[PDB]
This record gives sequence, C-alpha cells and structure tokens, in this order.
Amino acid sequence: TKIPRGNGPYSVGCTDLMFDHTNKGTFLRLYYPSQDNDRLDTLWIPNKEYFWGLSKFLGTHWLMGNILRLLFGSMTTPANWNSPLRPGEKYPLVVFSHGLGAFRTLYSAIGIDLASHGFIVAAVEHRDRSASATYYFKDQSAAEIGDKSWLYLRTLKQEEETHIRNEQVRQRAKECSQALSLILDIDHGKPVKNALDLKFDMEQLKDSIDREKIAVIGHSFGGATVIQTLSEDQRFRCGIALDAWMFPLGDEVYSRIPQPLFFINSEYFQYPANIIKMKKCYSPDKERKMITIRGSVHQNFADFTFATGKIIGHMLKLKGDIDSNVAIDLSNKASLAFLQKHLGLHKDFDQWDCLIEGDDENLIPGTNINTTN
Repeated sequence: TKIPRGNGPYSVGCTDLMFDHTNKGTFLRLYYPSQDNDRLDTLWIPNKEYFWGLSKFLGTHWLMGNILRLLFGSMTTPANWNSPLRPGEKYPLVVFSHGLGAFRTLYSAIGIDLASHGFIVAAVEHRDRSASATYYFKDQSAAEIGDKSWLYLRTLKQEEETHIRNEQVRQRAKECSQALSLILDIDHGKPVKNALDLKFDMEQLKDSIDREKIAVIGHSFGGATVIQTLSEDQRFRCGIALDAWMFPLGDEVYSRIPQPLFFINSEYFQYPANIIKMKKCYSPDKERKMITIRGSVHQNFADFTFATGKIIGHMLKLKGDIDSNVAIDLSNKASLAFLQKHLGLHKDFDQWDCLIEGDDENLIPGTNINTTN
C-alpha cells in the first residue's frame, strides 16, 4: 500500500454508488468520514475489465492488460470499505472528475485525504467514453444479478477532436451536476436503491450534507470539467483544476465562471497554449489563483504515482523529481486552504494560506511559463 492514508483526524470509509442502473445514471465512488479506520481494505481497481481498458489507453495488447492485472489487481487503498458514515455532523461535499483514460477509483490519495479532513468526496465515473472502461446495466434484471455491460475508451481522429472533446466536456459537466443532484436528493430523504448490492445503506446520508458548502475538483480532462461544471452549475461554490487540459473547452466559457477558481499545475505537463487559456479565465472582479508544483509531472495527481518504485516510476513518467508524497501533500493542503476561504469552513486549513500564494520551496506562484497580456 504505497497509497498514503489521509492526513486528517477523521477515519475514512469508502463505498460505490450506482443510480439509476442505466448508461444514463450516476456512477460514483464515495469517500466519507466513517465510524472507524478499523481496516483499510478497499480494492483499488475492482474489476478485470478496467485493466483491459487501461491496456487500450496505452495502445497495447491483451497481454499488457493481464500483466497490469497481475501487478495491480489485488492492491488496496487505505479506506474502510462500506464502513458506516460518522453520525452527528453535516459534511461539506466535493465532486471529483477523473482524467482521460482514468476512472472513479484512481484518485483515492486525494479523495481519502479530503475525507480525512471531514469532506464527503464523490469521485464520478464518466460515461462519455473518456474513461479507460466503465459499466452500466442494460435493465433492472441485469443489475440484480450483477450482469455488467462495459463501455471502453473511445479512440479518435486528429480531425474529429475539437468537437468530440467539447461534447465530452459537456457530458462530463452534466454528470457532475447530476451526481450532485443525486447526493442532495438522498440528503433530503429521497429513497434510492443502489444498483450495486453493497452493505452501505444510502439512507445514512440523510441530512448529512452541508448543502451550501459544495466544490468541484478534477484532474486534466477533469480540470476542464471543473471549469465547464462551474460555468453551468452555481450550486458549486468554488473549483480546483489540477493540471487542467484546457483544449476541450469552448471559446465562450472563459467569461462565464463567476465562482472562485484555483489552478494547481505540474511543472512538466504545462505549455503556453494551455496556460494562456487559463489566463483567459482571469478577470479583475473574479478570485483566481495559480500555483505550480516544482519538478512534478502530470501523474503526480493520480494514484499511479504511488504504485511503483522510484526507478521504474521516473522512467515511466509516473514520478517527477519531487517526492510523490510531498507533491500530493502540497496540492491537498493548498486545496484545503482554498476550500476553507471559499466554502467558509470553520477549520484550521488557513494555516496553509501561504501555499495558495506559492510561498514554499517546492512551489512556484503562478507558472514558470511566460505570456503577453
């Protein structure tokens, strides 16, 4: 278990929620403050088809899929699977959107760290075919016996891309809003029958959301999803884009983001055309912050940075010059500080306010890339 445990004082539980069972419903992984960190036994990549999906994304064979499955198939992540929700408190809510070729379970280092600080985190699984793999049920009977229909990553054409990637970012924002609706409906007593058959009873979530303290966070494609979801849905109060890939977004959205917005970048992923689209979101009247994590790579935000050793990590570009634990800790603590300021939380995350400013040895304020104005 090279995936780090949450740094905060709450115990972390984990479950999956699918509702409804169709290709049009919500599928999410939930991380939440539980009634104990008893065992930490949540399976990281819970189905063999995700490995096949992951092979596809890398552009490789049936063989590589089996090898991934052999290497990573029984790995756990430090959350207590299906542990009861901790009663007696209303929790702020994060909706988390994964990157291209990922899926709901691959951002547990972030989900678990937030949960440990008292948040409920819903990591959505997107059905736009940007996920390496996902599933749904063709009908109610198939759900009942666990008979899954799988949907795998869509590969494109160099020409198709503009329009396809835009439609995908639009579907993703809508899935994020839809997950939020599902949670808010459950919070208000809507009866919900999980299409999965799991010991966690969703009725625990009744009256357990602080309905006013909601945030969207996401990585790469999920970072663009943050921006689209915020422009559409003003129930989300702030967003945090982790190494956003801005390409999918339409020209019109940059003037359409009222909520506070934080860009946390890797050093090595970023390039001028991407940064200039980020700067396009800035306005004299709107809170925008930006920091870059020194010597970090794109994968430093995802759980695969924790999955191999330092040598194999560096060669595979899963790890950067920075220690992976140090990088995720800076991103998480900057994020918490930001969430405290903009969600109005009564916690001590403000002890990391200097991180939002990039005032640390492992941080750059803004970007090291340069542009005109």
